[PDB]
Amino acid sequence: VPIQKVQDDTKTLIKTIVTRINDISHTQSVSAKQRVTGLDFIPGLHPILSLSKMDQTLAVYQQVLTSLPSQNVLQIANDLENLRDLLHLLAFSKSCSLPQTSGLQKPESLDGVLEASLYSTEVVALSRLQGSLQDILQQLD
Amino acid sequence: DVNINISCETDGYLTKMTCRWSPSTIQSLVGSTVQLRYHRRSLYCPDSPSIHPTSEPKNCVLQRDGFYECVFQPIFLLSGYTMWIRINHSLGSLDSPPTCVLPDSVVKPLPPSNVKAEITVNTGLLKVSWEKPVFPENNLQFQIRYGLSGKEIQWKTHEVFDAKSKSASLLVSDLCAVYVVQVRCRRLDGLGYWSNWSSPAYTL
Amino acid sequence: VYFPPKILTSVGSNASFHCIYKNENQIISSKQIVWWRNLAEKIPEIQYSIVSDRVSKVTFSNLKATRPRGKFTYDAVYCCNEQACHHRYAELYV
Ligand SMILES: *[C@@H]1O[C@H](CO)[C@@H](O)[C@H](O)[C@H]1NC(C)=O
Ligand SMILES: *[C@@H]1O[C@H](CO)[C@@H](O)[C@H](O)[C@H]1NC(C)=O
Repeated sequence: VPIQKVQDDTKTLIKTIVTRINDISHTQSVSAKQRVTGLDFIPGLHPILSLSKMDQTLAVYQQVLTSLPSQNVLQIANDLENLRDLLHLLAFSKSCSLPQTSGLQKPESLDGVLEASLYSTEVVALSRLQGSLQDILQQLD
Repeated sequence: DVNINISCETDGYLTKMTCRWSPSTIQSLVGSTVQLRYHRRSLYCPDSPSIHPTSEPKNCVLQRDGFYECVFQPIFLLSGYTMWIRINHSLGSLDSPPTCVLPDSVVKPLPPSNVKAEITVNTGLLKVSWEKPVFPENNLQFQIRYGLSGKEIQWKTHEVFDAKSKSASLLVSDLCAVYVVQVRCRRLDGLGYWSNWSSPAYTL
Repeated sequence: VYFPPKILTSVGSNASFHCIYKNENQIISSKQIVWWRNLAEKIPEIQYSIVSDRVSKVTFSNLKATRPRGKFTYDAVYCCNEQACHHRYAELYV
């Protein structure tokens, strides 16, 4: 498939998933000036530049999103998985042959917060994931 | 020979897939159980469709109008589906010629709410405006129809191409009376389907 | 460390909470704490009180029926240090 069609599809995917996060987060409105400890393994506090960082961060986001038991969250997770596959397609498109290595998650704290802090985990994960997606959209061009 | 046309339908929320197909050439097989097989792909529909050796079944229900009905949940925005009709019986097995459908190519939106109109008595063009639905985010083209008010309506048709245009201007014949207008929207490229019409908004 | 973690009361009466914040091996004082609701609204300083050096007390007034938010049917209130909120919270039910 041509690369340009792929890029347009990626951009549309980011825009649609951001919109879903937005209208599902309107009832879960949060303020950025509130930091909650115990979620240091949720990313979003640093800018994202390199491809592998995006891949690993999106994998972590997918993991925490499927760690939550709700249908809409399942849909978000499925869309992020499709986004990750699209990003891998782009990475291979760039004609860089660094061997693919993925994984490396030891999320015991994830289970702890899920059994203790369902609501906070959900809202913080959604907010930081939306911020991350905005950063990727900013740096894609 | 055997042939089954396939039609699919997608709601505007991008959370439901509906597909429908006609049973018009299976009634003549006594004892023929029906069933459906669908195979998913990583990305995109391929060039030449074919039968995937590994598949997944999915039951379908019979409605009153005479069409088999079944759905998929949850759905994938950019994943290809390869599905077909299969018939099993006691003298072998026949497979139908399949058809590939992209989920994003059969999406229709909701009608556009908050349709209004007014007559600019100064100039003479009818002014109407709408708001695009939240989904899909892709650019859309709108078609407009107007007419008089009464039992029977002799409509007139017109369209607006520029997706960014939330306003329109239209040459008219009478202005002291009351007109009727509605709108509908669809994707610019051509994929998907028309989305009904809009609620009747009466002019003043 | 909350007491009580939840409460039940219909529309038409006040509310009462009590929290103590634990951080690592240090317990913060009370004069610095600020309350929070649903991580969306900050409560003006008129609505607090201090019983002793180690507890933050808040008394709400003319509570209104809560609005459902997804599958959830309760509103959460958090006691936080500066801008650092602990994971646990109290449950508000009307
Ligand atoms: C028109 O709208 C109604 C309800 O808004 C819906 O049930 C119907 O399916 C729509 N028409 C088409 C062709 O989808
Ligand atoms: C609630 O607070 C009001 C003043 O804010 C007070 O008058 C009343 O006695 C309190 N208790 C109730 C309403 O049960």
